[PDB]
Amino acid sequence: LKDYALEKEKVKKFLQEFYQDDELGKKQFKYGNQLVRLAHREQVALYVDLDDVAEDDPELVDSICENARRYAKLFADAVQELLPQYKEREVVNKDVLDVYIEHRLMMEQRSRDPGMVRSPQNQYPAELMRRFELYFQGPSSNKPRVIREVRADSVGKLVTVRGIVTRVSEVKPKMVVATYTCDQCGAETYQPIQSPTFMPLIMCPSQECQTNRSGGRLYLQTRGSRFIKFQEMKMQEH
Amino acid sequence: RIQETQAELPRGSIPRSLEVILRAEAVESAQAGDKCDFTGTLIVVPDVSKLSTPGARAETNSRVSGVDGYETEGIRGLRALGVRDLSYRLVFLACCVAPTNPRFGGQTAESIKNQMTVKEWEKVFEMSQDKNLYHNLCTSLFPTIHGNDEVKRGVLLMLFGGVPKTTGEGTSLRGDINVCIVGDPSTAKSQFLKHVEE
Ligand SMILES: Nc1ncnc2c1ncn2[C@@H]1O[C@H](COP(=O)(O)OP(=O)(O)O)[C@@H](O)[C@H]1O
Ligand SMILES: [Mg+2]
Ligand SMILES: [Zn+2]
Repeated sequence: LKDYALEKEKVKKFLQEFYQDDELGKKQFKYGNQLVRLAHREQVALYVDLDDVAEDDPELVDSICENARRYAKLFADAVQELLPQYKEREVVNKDVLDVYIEHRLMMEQRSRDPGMVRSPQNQYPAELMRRFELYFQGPSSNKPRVIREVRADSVGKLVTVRGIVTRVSEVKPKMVVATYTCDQCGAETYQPIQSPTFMPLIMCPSQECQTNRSGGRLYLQTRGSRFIKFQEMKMQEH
Repeated sequence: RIQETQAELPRGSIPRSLEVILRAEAVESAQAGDKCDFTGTLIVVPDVSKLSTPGARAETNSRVSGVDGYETEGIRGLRALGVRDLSYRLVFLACCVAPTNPRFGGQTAESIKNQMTVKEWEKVFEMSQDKNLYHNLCTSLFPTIHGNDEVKRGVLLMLFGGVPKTTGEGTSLRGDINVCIVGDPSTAKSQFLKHVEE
């Protein structure tokens, strides 16, 4: 039970004012440069070093280890909020998802009405506009566990294991945020995916469709939807 | 269930199989293994196919929507909108069936005679009256095989067969003869078999 706004500010401070001499004794603001590249879309994955975090705030590392998913999301949100102030030039629209993101942001700015309060279900899901991923490099202090010893007491914990890969599937497209388009209103519905499966939506929730009391059926789209490379491997005890 | 004939097969393909539906008066005219021409109409019959991927669906155009507590979503929504998959399979509705290569132009001897045409029966009678019919049939059956006159005669007598009988006690005296050709490699054994098959 802690103030996640304060935790977000702490992680933001770390990311913005952490530095090291990784390059021939040159303070370069490692994570600042990584954020610059992320904003420029020249880098997809960001690996936060919990050793670097503990260099200043060991208790934050302890909190992350005790509850990683929560703090993974906190770090992701901090990076998301930080990208605009590090952006220095225009992205070259690497891919179709970049085109979609720019279109959606442009039209949101167009229909902004900044003062108007928008319903919580009337915004773009955060995962739908990321184009980046954030992972943790486990702390050196944490001794590696054993597949047999990693039990319910470690659920939700950042564990590090070692083993032999006995099997790995091929990279498949796993849907993160399903997208739907309506046949009546021309508004996009979104359905973030957390369960291993999901039920596709039938009716449209758009304000226009609700007002008109139309049928508002909507169709699932693989175009605007968001996917991520997905692999399932099995690691084995040494 | 019928399948593609040997001639129609493309290269490296399994004979495509489809089922034909015989309605009244055509209902026991096709028998397994026969070559038959079916005349009718290709049709589509709906099928509940186990397609893992969603495809074509039929739903009402009425623009209904579920109220709070009865949101037309999920299984309830699908059942309300009457969503039903449209999956079809090609089936043949044959209005008639005939032999592809009829034996007669028209099952006792008299019945076969009547089924024969006048020209066909005249030819059969001529062949029956033809002395040397034995050698004639041997040569006609195997014109492209030299020698092996005894083998040709045996195969001919096999094609004709004997008279099966059942004793008073019920023992079924075999009436058809069996022939086995054993010989050195490349001596037309497979050729005799293929001749008889064809
Ligand atoms: N006596 C024969 N008369 C005509 N053709 C023959 C004769 N002997 C062999 N052949 C030819 O040689 C090939 C071998 O015949 P095949 O049936 O394969 O013999 P086997 O049964 O020993 O394999 C065939 O193509 C056949 O046409
Ligand atoms: Mg052979
Ligand atoms: Zn709509």
